[PDB]
Amino acid sequence: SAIKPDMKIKLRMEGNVNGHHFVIDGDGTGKPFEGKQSMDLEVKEGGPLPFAFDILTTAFNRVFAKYPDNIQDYFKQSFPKGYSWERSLTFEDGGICNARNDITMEGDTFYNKVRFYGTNFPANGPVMQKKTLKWEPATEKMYVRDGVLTGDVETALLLEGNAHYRCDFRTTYKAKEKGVKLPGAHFVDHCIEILSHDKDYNKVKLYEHAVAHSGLP
Repeated sequence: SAIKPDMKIKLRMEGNVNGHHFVIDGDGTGKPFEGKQSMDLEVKEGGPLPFAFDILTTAFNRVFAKYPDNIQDYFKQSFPKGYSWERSLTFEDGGICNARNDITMEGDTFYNKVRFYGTNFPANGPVMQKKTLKWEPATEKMYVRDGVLTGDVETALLLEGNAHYRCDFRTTYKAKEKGVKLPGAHFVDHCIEILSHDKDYNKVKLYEHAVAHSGLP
């Protein structure tokens, strides 16, 4: 395979949430076949961020997912040329985000060109008031809609004061090479955690564990 058991991650995110511009660099490593990745993020411009760092973390690559032999792994078969995704995130108080990633590979390293745009977050809401604690574990439903691999998630962020803040998102995934064969419908379980950070989330260590399954235990 093109994909080694230990891969480096280089990432630049540029974006805008509620008119606040930012640039965030990422350096990390991961184990594509174990579905594990960890990365050091550093805010380069626009810090300290005036919104909950948590809304960005799912934008910071489904190559880092343990796929069983019985499910087509679209993501690992997309290399070395790579793939891109587009995502729309809808929050229960009317917040709406569009994110995309163009993923390429050069030797042992995945390069990530990430864009994140967020709007319509209420000034008094948990995102702009920085009241989020974490994403709850979530299952991504993978299926093909009209020739496009689509991933749906219905999840929530835990807030301070024993409350949840609901988020739905839809991702579309496209291989750069035509004739990478689409998979059957399946699930990917995701856990994402901020392992450490400094005062205003200018430096963040982020971890994700993901596993593909066909539903049954």
